[PDB]
Amino acid sequence: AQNPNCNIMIFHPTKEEFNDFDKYIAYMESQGAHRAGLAKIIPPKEWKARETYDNISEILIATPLQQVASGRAGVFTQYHKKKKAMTVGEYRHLANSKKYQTPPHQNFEDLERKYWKNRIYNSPIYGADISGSLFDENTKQWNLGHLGTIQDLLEKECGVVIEGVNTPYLYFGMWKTTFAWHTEDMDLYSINYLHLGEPKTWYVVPPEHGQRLERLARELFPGSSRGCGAFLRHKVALISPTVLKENGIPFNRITQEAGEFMVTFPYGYHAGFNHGFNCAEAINFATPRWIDYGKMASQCSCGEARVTFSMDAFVRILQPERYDLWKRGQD
Ligand SMILES: O=C(O)CNC(=O)C(=O)O
Ligand SMILES: [Mg+2]
Ligand code: NI
Ligand SMILES: [Zn+2]
Repeated sequence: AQNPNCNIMIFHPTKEEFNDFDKYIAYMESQGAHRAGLAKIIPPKEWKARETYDNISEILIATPLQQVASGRAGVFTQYHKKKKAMTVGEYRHLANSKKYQTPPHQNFEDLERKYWKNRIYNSPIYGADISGSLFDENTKQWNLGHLGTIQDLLEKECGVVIEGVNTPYLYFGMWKTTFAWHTEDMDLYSINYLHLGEPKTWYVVPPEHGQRLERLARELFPGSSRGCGAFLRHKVALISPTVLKENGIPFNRITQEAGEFMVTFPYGYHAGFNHGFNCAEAINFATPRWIDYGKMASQCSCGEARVTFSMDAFVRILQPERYDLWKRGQD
């Protein structure tokens, strides 16, 4: 079995190997990359997502989210308070202000220490889930706006034609902005490209050990667990690496820098934070190997998780028994 310790693998495709997205994902899995839950892909040196970022300040963040924490430093939840719209130019200025800017630090490890020590005492503002793309239309390789759609993959594998579309989303982050422990909707893959700015640190649990993380989460967030049998779908709970180590949960960590892709694999729980002002783009995708994960994916039916139009069909076709109850949650 390849990669039996479930380490995060890093890949350096040639420009030739960068032509066929599906084939390269299948290559990575042949080397065991999926066992980690997360892989890094460094694009060939000849490749670029677009010519410059010089003209992005007029993008609108219509609903910036202030991420308010509750709990203790290593075990907390966050809630998203909606703020007034601002442009990316305004947001970048805010990120760079004395109140919100990255503190002086020695290196990534020192910054990670400061994050876990101090995150809960601040409320950084996150521009999340903004439909759109920063890939130039002329970028032909690994253009997250030109991937084959999950609906087409389901059709190719299973023969069923369904409604729905699949488009990318932009994330504008600042110091301490945080992504809570989650898997993707319907335990899909995700791909994330860090277009610009400061790094993003990731933590990941191997898919084969995901239930260990869930069990811990039920112990650490006991009221949330009683309210919903899939409450990590709410995307609000954080557990530090120290806490994960104290409870024996297998995980890995890696820092993504500007110009790098990360791929999350089905049922790979991940969480992380941004080091300073940055802009990422991400999208879900599927492969044939995903189908069985989609069939087994947990679902939130308490009504909190409230997700896209396109997830309807996935639940309807892959999880017909659940469909009824899940849709009660979504209405
Ligand atoms: O970058 C972020 O804030 C969150 N991204 C992801 O969870 C992802 O790409 O799957
Ligand atoms: Mg602009
Ligand atoms: Ni994700
Ligand atoms: Zn729920």
